[PDB]
Formats: sequence, structure tokens, C-alpha cells
Amino acid sequence: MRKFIIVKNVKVDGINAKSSDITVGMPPATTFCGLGETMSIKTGIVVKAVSYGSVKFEVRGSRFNTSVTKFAWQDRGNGGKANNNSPIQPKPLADGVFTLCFEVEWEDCAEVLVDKVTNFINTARIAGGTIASFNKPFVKVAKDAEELASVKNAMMPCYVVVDCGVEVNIFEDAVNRKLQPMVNGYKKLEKIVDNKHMRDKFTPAYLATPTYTMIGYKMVSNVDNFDQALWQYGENTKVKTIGGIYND
Amino acid sequence: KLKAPAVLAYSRKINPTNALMFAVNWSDRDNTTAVMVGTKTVAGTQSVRGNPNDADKGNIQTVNFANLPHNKNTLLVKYNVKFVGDVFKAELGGGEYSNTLQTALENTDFGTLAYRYVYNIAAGRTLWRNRVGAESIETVITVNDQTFTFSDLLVNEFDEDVDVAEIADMVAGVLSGEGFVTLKVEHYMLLGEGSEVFPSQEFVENSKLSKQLFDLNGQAAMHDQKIGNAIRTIDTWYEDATTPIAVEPYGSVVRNGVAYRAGNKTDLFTLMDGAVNGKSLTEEDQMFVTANLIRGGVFGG
Amino acid sequence: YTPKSAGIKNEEGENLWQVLNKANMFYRIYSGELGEELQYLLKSCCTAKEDVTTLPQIYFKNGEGYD
DNA sequence: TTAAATAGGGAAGATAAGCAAAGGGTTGACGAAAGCCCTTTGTCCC
DNA sequence: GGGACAAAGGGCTTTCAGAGGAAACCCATCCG
Repeated sequence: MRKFIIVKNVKVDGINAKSSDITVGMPPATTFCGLGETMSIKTGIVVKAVSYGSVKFEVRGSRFNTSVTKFAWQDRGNGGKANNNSPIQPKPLADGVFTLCFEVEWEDCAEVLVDKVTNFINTARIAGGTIASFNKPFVKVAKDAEELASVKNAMMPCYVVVDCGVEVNIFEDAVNRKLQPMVNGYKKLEKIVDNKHMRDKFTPAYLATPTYTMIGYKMVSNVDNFDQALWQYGENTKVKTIGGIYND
Repeated sequence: KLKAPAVLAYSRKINPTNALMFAVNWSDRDNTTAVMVGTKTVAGTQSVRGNPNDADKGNIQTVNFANLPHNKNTLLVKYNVKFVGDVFKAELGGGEYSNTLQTALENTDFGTLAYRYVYNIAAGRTLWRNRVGAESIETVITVNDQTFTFSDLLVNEFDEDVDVAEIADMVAGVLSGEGFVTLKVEHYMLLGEGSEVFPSQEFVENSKLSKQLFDLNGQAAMHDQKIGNAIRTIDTWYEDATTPIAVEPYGSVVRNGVAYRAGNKTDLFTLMDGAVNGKSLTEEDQMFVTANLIRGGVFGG
Repeated sequence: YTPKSAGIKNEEGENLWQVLNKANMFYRIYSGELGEELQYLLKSCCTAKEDVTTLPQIYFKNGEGYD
């Protein structure tokens, strides 16, 4: 809770709205945690936590039956019948504008970080989308908990995701509690033996399924503790927030 | 059997415009002044049948009025009327039913209908309750650059006249297939100085005012539907009830609550599909059907 | 899963997916309440099959390292 | 180019009637997992 | 030249199966 960097009003087009087989819409916090990890490994700067807020979002299409994207022949098994309307294999798309906050541990200077971040953002992606435009990053300094409200308020205006936990399961909680599920981690099922077609022959491979937790959307000025709005990697392949379950 | 089509409609062949009211003198009818409406608040008692307990309470209402100034003693009501031809031409549908009806029709006499249509404007039935309280009513009609002046009384019991005939014959020719003709009508009255006029009222939901009057840019006027209703009050071809009413299918007046031409084998639709199915109609039935076809409406179902 | 999902329907007309998932006879058979004759044969079909072609592959942080 | 000082109490807000019918709402393209046959290429044997 | 295997490609294809169903939500502050 020392150094934060803010990038607000980032326009991304063509975001992959399909996060799982039952969740279509906002990417989960895992996507932003992976983006932060990619920034850390590529840039060489340790990043602690990531916070994301939704300024605008819209899934392409209508209220129901979102959309279908046309496919093309790109495999080496055809050539005779590859002339008319390849099959679908549906994949939804959406368009959104977000705002990001990154917890950074860097004290060498004050202006080099802005340049190094701007260099990475110009060639980065958000859930497969392309970044159209963004504002100039700026750095905020927090020494204690009381001034954390200022760096929190620096993110206006946007809607931040907070964690409320699961009671029984997402299906019953969504109808009763009126919240929306989200993916917070993966559970391993069984180890991959054949390492031929994998993208890496050194990293161990696993079959995993998403684990669901229920979240809520809150205005930035209405957040009690800012530590509840920051996400980071946890134990047993999970993503958790610093402040735990959000309580009013 | 040649049943009527599912969708079948006709257009309107007589087009009146919204009449306008002016205040002029009987001897200085050249310069005209408009009549405004304004608003007033009145106080009175509560007299409701069946509510005698609140007979000692007050009542405050807000209404709209309209009256002549104290230096003008003549109300001038002016409007235009347009007659168009090409009757027996269905606007929607009709390839054999309309043609059969036209063949059964057009043998009737348009002269009487044209005479009565012009008489209802010349005598002065187009102007409503504004008639009472006046000792002299003068009508000026302009058509084809030829001015005519009328002071005809006895709006009921259509009588013979000379000037009415030479416009009725012109209208009759246009009715049975021609282009269009236009009449300009002006009415002068002698109500007096400061007398009250009665512009047309309008339908309104709950609001502050209890009675508002139709106006155009603050000047009192009359609805064209009301003007056209009085012109077609020529139905004298039923068994009783003289002082005729307007020509409508199941000819009825909602004000009185009685419906003439009820289900006793004299209706528009019965005669329409009986004429095409063999037997023809009488002279009064033919004139009624033709007069009601000149009026608009949709028939089918 | 069976090739082309053909199977054979019952006299009233039902497939296995409807039969086993109607009123929880799957747990009634998996536990063994219907005997040990319909218990071994059903469990014989529960075999793994590995296939990774055209699947997403994502890196996840696991302590010191990646998976 | 002025200092202060206040700005009414009471009553009360109408009722009845009705809101139409008929006709129609498009087509074409977006499959996986095999069976057989033929051809070509390449390897091995005779 | 004949037999076997694999891969690629096309075509003869063609085998396989099958009518549910009902409706516009979440939410009010920094800054010049």
C-alpha cells in the first residue's frame, strides 16, 4: 500500500466475452491478474495487486442470443468442400472501456515508471481485445490507511468489483441474494502425460475446471476499505482479495 | 352471392375548412377584428341530483368565455368548402363488388342531393346555436367568380329558390364525374353589442379548466367535423321523425339516445348487398345510398 | 457420448441420458442398491480419454513457478 | 444617495354518457465420423 | 509387374437423428 499507478479511460474493442460455459460478459479477475503478471515478467517490475473498474461495457447483439462471428477455412484437411460457409463453433464478442489500478513496488525514480508502463500498454491485450486509446498514467503515494481514500477516489468514475463469497452455490444464491457469479480460480483434475502438443515441454500440465464465487459491483466513493477492491494470486490456484469478504 | 370484401373503404368527397369568427359592424363590414377567448373564474352553489346534504356548500369553477366587443354588433363566420368528383371509386379493394354497386347506382338523381347540400349552406344551418338571438342573417357565397347573396329563412322544409338552383346544377355535374369546385361562404349576424358567441368545445382529460373552447392562435374557431355534420342533414327518407338528421349508417343521434334506421330491414349494409344481389332500390333508397357513399366510411367484415 | 448418438429407444421411448437422469437412478445404481450386476458394467465405462487439440492453454502462478 | 417595521384571518372547488371494425408479419447459406473405391508419393518383400 | 502399410485428396457418399415456448434493472460528488 505504498505506490499505485492509475490508467483510466482505456478503450478496448473485440473483448472475448465468453469467460466460461455459463458466464458471458466481464472478464474475471483472473484475466487482470494474468495481465499484471505478464507486465511484471516482461517489464521486470514487481506488481503486487490489480484493481479494475468498468466504465462502459456492451455485449454485441440483443437482449438475448448475443451474436455469432463468421468463421473461415484455415486447417489442412480440406480443399474440395472448403468453398461455402464453414461451421460456427460460437465465440461471443463485446466492447468495453475500463480503468486499471496497479500496485507497484518501485522507488528508483518517479517518471521512468510512466514511460515503461506506456511502452507495455501500447503492445498489450485485454482478454484478446485491441487497445484503442488510454490516458497518460500517473503515480500516487500512500503512507498510511487514511490517505488510501485519496488514491481510491483518484479512480473516479468507475464501478469496482467486490467479493461477497458463496453461501451454498451460485445457482441458488443468484436467485435469492441477487448477485452475479465470477471465476476466481481453477481446480486440477488429472495430470497430462503426453507432452507432444503442449506449448511448453518443461512446465507441468494439468486439466482444470473453473471455481465460481459471487461478486458485486460498487461505486468507488462507496467503498469502505480499499483493501477489499484489490485482487492477487492465492493458495491452491485461486485469486483472492486483501480485505476478504466485503461487509458494509 | 357476391359477398362484401374483408377490407373496403371510401374517401370523403366534401371538404370543409375550419370556420373563423370576426367582429364587424352591419354597415362597416369591410374591416374585421378577431375574437379572443380569455378565461374567467365563477362561484356558485352545488345542485346535484341525489346529493342534498351538500346543498349549503359553495363551488368554484374556471371556464372559458367568448363574446363580441361593446362597439361591434355583428359576428362574421367565414369558411371554404370544396366538392370533388370521382364517386363510386373504392379506395381499398373492390374489383367486382364496387363495379356492381356502381352499375346498380348512378341511375339516381344527383340534382336533389346537390340542391339540399347547397341549401344547407345558403339557409344557414352550418352555423350552430349562434343562430338564436339574431334578427337578420345574411349569407354571401362566391364560386367561379360570381357572388350570390341570401337572406333565406325556414332552414327546415327545403323549398324552391332560384339562386340556389344555379349553384346546385353546378355541384350536381361535378358530383357525377368531374374535377373539383370551390365555394367561399361568409355569414353575417345581428346578435348585438356585447353578445356572447359559442365557439366549438374540445375533448380534454382532467385539467384546471372545466370548459375550454377551440381556438387558432388565440382566435375562436369551429371544428370542420361540426361544420360538415350540419351540411349533410338531409335524411328525409324514413317513415317518421321530420326535421331530418345527418346521413349515417344506422342513422342515429347520440345526443338524444335514439337510433333510427334500426334492425328493421332499412340499413346501409342491407341495401348495399341487396342492390347488387338482383333486386334494385327505390328512388329514396338510391339517394340515401349515394348520399351515404359520398360521405366516407369503411365497410367490411 | 457415443458415435452419432444413435442408440435404441425404449418401448415408451427413452435413451440412457433421460433414463439415468430422470429420478436419480444413477446414484441408485452407482452405490449398488440394484445389485452388483449393473454396478461393475456401468463403472467399466468410466474411463479417461486425453485430448488437447484445439483447447485453451493458460499459465497460472503456483508459488515459485508456473503451471 | 438612511437608520427600523410589519405584509390577515374564515368558507369551497359538480354531476352524467361513450373510446370502432377489417387485412397481412418471407425467403437462401453456415456437419462430424466414418465405410468404400481410385490415384499419387514413400518404405519393405516376392 | 504383384502383395502389405501409412499419408494426402476427391468422389460413390451416407449414416445419424428430431417441435420447446414465453416478459424493459441499478442507482445521487470534487474541484477550481
